[PDB]
Amino acid sequence: KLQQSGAEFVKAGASVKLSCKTSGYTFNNYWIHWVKQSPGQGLEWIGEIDPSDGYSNYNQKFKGKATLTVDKSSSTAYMHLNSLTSEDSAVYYCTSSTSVGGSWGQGTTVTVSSASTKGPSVFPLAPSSKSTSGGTAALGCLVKDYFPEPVTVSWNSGALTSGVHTFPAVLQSSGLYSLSSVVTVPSSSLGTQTYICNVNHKPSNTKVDKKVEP
Amino acid sequence: RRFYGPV
Amino acid sequence: SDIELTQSPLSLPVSLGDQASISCTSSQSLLHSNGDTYLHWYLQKPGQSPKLLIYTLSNRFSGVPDRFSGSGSGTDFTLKISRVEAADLGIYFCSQTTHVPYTFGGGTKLEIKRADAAPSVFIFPPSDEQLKSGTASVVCLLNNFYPREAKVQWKVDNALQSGNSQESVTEQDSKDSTYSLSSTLTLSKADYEKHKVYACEVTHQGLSSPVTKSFNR
Repeated sequence: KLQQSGAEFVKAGASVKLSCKTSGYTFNNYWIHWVKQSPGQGLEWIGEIDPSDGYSNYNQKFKGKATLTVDKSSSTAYMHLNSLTSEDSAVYYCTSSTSVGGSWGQGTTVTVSSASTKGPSVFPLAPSSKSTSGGTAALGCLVKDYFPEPVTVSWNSGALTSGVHTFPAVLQSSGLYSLSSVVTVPSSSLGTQTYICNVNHKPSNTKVDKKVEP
Repeated sequence: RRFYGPV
Repeated sequence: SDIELTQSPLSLPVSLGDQASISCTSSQSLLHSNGDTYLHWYLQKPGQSPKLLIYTLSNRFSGVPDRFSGSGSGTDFTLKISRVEAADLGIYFCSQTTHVPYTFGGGTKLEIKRADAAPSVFIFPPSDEQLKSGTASVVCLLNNFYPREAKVQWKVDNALQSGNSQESVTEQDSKDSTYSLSSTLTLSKADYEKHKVYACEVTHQGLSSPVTKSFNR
């Protein structure tokens, strides 16, 4: 029974306090740890605090960046990050452990960016003789130059449109994400259906529907 | 004044 | 001089129902003076947090089955998984808490092994629509193959390309246990229009020689 505060989207130079609500039993018995997961640096231990007496130790690296506190009254654990930078953009876990284990929180995402939201430009990847594999045509939509994550692509025609491959986003040197979403369909279907990729980018209020015609 | 065990 | 924990291999394909074993090598001794060795193993499933399997070398976290077994000493450590099930798939991390600061290994992905399958390769010219908008992206698709390792190269008028393409790979497929991959060649419209031949060349284990899909504009 752990409960972590909501996603944070912050400017560089900011401070944010992340929180972690536990039980009254947890707080009394378990130690509390904080852990960082980032694509650059993987999994990292930030530090620990014994809620019983507030005593705390830190990863040398995170001294100055992070401060750990507890509030008995509410059985809530706090981690203050200050002087935030893009390298601090990560998922932060709160954990309760003992000598025989325990559990980890669901984790708060922190995103450290002031850059502008940008809706995707959506382009068809049309079916042709060069996207055909004896019976089936491949087609898709290129979902290019958006920020931030995520997008959602979905296809029409129900059952036969699964076997969808929506690719992981790739970050471009421009700082905009881009991806493709492709599908394989019976070549016969292209005469009796017009395939449409429905692209939603929540951050920028974008909904696009692109027909992918031969 | 260590914690002992798994994170 | 923090304790570095090196895992091998990176990704481990196994048949479901077989044994798996994963190595974690510590840059220093993790044997504490109290006699415990504080080397732990977690599993992280996609879109979830890490869950403890094995702690202080070889103890099972409560509810962890014994088909998960931890051993080692000194600087070499192993996680053996005995009857690999589907819900065992994901990323396994080792971690030491013997010395402050506590550290984590880079992770090992436990994957599904299966027979080779060659990719179907398709190429996609840029849409006229994108061209109007100034850029020209060409998409090359490698669909449903195994294993994951694949070389994709671009040639424009027989000139091998460098620095203008990005690849992305799907996670292993539910149904057939294959991968798919996109390579995207990004050019300016003006660049795109100066050349006629665009070719995606693919090298993969499951093919006897490389396949080149191409179009002329």
